[PDB]
Amino acid sequence: TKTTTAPETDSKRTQLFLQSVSIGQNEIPREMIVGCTYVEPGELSGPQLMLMIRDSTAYVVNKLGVKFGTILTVSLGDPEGHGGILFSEEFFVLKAPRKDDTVLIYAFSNPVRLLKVPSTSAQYFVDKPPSAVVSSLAPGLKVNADSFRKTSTYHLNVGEKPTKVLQEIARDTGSMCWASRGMINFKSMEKMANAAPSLTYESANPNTSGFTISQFNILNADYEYQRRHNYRMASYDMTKGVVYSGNQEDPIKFTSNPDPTALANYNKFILPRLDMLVEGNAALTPGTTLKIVVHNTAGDGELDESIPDKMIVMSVTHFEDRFRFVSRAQLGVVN
Amino acid sequence: TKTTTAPETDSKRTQLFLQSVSIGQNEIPREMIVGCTYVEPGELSGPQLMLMIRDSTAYVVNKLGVKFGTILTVSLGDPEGHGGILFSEEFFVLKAPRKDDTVLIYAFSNPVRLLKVPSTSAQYFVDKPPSAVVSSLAPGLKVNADSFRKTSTYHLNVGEKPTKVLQEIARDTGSMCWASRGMINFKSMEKMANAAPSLTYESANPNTSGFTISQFNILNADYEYQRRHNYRMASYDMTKGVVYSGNQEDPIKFTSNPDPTALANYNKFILPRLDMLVEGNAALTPGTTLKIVVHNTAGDGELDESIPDKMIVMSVTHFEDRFRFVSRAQLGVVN
Amino acid sequence: TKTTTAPETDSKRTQLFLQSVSIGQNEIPREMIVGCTYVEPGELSGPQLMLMIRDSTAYVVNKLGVKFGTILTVSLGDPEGHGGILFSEEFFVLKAPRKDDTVLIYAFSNPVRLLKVPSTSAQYFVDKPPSAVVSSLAPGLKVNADSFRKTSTYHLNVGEKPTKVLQEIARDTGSMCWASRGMINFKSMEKMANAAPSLTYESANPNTSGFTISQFNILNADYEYQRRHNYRMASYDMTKGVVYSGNQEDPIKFTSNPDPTALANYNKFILPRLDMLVEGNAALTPGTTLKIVVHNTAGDGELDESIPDKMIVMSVTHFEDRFRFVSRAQLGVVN
Amino acid sequence: SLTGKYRAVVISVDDPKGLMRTQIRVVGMMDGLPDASLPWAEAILSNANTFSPFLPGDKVWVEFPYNGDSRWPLIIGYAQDASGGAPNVPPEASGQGEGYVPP
Repeated sequence: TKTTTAPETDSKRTQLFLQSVSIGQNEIPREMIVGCTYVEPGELSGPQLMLMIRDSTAYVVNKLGVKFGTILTVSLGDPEGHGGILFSEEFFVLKAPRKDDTVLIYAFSNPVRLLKVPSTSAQYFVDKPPSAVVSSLAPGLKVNADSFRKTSTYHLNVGEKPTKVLQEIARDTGSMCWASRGMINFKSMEKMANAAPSLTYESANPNTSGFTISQFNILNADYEYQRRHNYRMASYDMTKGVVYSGNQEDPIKFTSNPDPTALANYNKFILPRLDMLVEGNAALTPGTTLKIVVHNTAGDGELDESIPDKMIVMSVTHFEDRFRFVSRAQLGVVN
Repeated sequence: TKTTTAPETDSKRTQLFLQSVSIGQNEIPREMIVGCTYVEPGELSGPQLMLMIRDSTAYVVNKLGVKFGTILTVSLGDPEGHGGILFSEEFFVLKAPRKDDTVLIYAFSNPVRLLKVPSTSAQYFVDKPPSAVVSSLAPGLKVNADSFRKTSTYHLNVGEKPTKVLQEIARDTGSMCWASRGMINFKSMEKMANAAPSLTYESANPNTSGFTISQFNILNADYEYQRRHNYRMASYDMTKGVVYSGNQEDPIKFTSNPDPTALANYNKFILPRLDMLVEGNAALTPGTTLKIVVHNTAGDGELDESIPDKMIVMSVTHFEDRFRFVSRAQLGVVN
Repeated sequence: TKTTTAPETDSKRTQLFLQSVSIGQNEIPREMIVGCTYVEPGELSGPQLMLMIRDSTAYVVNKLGVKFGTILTVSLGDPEGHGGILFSEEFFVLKAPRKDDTVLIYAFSNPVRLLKVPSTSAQYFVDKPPSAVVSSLAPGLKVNADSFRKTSTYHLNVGEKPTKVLQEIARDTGSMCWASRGMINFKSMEKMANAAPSLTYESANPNTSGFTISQFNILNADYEYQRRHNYRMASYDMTKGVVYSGNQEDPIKFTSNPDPTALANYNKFILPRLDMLVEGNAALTPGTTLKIVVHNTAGDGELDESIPDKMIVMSVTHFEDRFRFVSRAQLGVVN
Repeated sequence: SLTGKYRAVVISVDDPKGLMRTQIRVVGMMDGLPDASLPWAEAILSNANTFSPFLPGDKVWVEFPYNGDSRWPLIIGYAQDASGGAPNVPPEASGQGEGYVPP
């Protein structure tokens, strides 16, 4: 049995991003952790974590026994900084080498780790709505969905991860997936283009009422990502013949599912445009829409028109060292 | 419609290698370009270009609109240096990221870019001479060929580049291909071994009447390239049975075309031997034959016999920074 | 004909690891060699060698003619250092580029080089004991084996290396292979776990009677290697049906050989745990079992329990520069 | 993705849509599934306008031609097996038993 206990009163200290780390009901002293890297991706690759812990006395691996299968209780938040959010999650340890009186811990989120396990036996869902499939595959997450229309058939073979079927569902429905902070998310691509922004990020403006960007990267390679999606889909249906979908002046490519709705959404994605580095905002999660204003720092203060007004967040990386808390994001536009 | 206009009289300045860059009828000031890298390969991978342009005022990408599909008019030459040649070519831009108040432009040659486009519909040439196939595939280049003997059949499927068929023709005929300076070249391998040199390159000789090599690399790995061509070809022909070609003591390998002339030329190539760096000669193009003399710089001035007398140029790279113009070449010998 | 001659009396000098190098009956002066790297792996990838020879007068490649097919006679040993062993081997040169008045020679062991040659014609062994197959494939090495039980059938196709069949035999028998110092070795995995150690390696102990470790690496990633072997084997047999072997709660995977003894040994291997760097011991060969004791260097001198008492050597690398002789090893445990 | 051939057993022949298909179960991979979830397979005919019936319990070779998709299998032909101690061909052509005795 597992008992839910109250937090202890001996933890009087407040930190920047990483608040406390515990193994069961025992606490690793926080001053011993010198690194932290938390990554929230924009697809079903799950949140990741990496901790660098200074261990000169041989205590973390020797006496605590940290190896494959150790469950960490990590409290992450920022109740005083730019974004006052606070949450708790559980992580599953994959490996932890020890070098130079230091230990590097590689961890994966437990609810997604359970989704990244190869299947011992095959499961087939015949003529089931997508909601039942999602609930049966991942019965531990809350479902946030708005783009489920029809019913279809899905197959999960032996040795395949359950994440493959979820990604196939996303492709067939035309939505964006990411599992973070106890939820699994399906959000349509057509409705994302018409969403109002929530935050404002400005550059070269010191009288701004929003936040500030310190470094940013402009990507002009839009063909690099559109090259793979420039095809005309075709497939065989036993009662209709050959079914086409897409443009008329592109090369042909064959798939297997002869479903017009699934064929229509086969070529939808998000095109990355910009990478930026800010001063540690913990409210930045994938799916967020921001307003970006960039001024030039020489010549005559001309605005840069090559950066669109509204952008969507795709990937977020938070990083804390022993002195500073930083965030990095990748922004994109719906095709 | 397109109009052919006269050059302007405001361009009074002469440079080392890069003379002028224009977008349509407007000129980018030459002093703003700080890098230039022009590459002429020895196969049908086309000439390439890369320009680094300093843009602190946000002018190149913002107001000129440089992205996928921009056509640049570039004038390259060296009318005063070691080789007095001058020519003009057009380039097609693929991508142009902007970092640190700088823009990096990646361009491809337009006549070859048109040859590197996937085919929307399939074309088959049944019992056609190679000249008709080459003229129909690339109707914009002058053909320079000497190794066409017979007629055969070629196939170009959906989604395949037209360059594949040209490379297959080269392999079946036993020649060397490269498209540079408005021409497409097919030159036989057997006649290249008996060609007289045109230039002389010497090392450790300060009284030479030719040019001088400053750095060079000796490659002794002849097995690394001969490993892939050490096979005995075999194929099936419906009226003859099994058709063999090649040596008698090598392992067997199956192909599909049962043509004795095509089978005989399947294992011909050029073996690289030497890499060298010289002081910016603009007359070095692939297909050139040079005479190389190398003296030793210690002991007793003994000649190096490990470098053959006559070599062929395979790849050429020209590079200009804001102070110096340099060239690099790769030399080889016909097997 | 080849004549066996006596060593010359002009070689009065004794070195650390590399004693002498000769090409036929002529000697390369030893003071000209500035590098040496000898590698003994734990599988049939053969011993390797790499020599860096200073050649400013153009003598090694020019007048001696060192290229593909040169046979070197190398005397390696350590008759005075930690391990007093001495032996002679022959090496086969693959390539030797020359840069910056220096030559790098890449060599392979001749008895194993003959085993890494693609086959011109196919050989099949029908119902033969493994000893006959090993003797016929490699008739130049002494066989050291203890894990041959049954008889079976093996196939070697055109273009395949003879090493593939030997590795298949090792997998079917459940043993460990490595060819070093004139022998080929097959040693069972079950009997290796019960072998007594021969040497003792200690850390943080200056009053030890054995040797000393200067640097060591702890690997805690045991899942990285166990991931590939977590399967339940199945195969088809015409007289029995479907034959299973292995666990009961793992995913299924199909192979072809329906032999229960071969199926049982399909998932045996050695799990690496530790890497260490010592002061040049020439007695360290794969297959050796050592006793390892590690003390902590801070806190209270606590022993590290995360390192097992007995370990097996998997890979060994010896390295000599112009001042120091060093060894590196990789240690592991039988699953 | 599944690319090669596989051994299967015919389950049923009553197609709810009527496009002359049969239900199959691959031996080893589709073990433990209810009979109501197994996919329906089509066959390669020998000639034009000919139909060869399938009975439950037969052994066949199955391959997936549509990009390795397991939802649309294809039946190639019958398979040999000797799990019962004798081959599955008539005993007149093998010699493992006594066959038909005409009057």
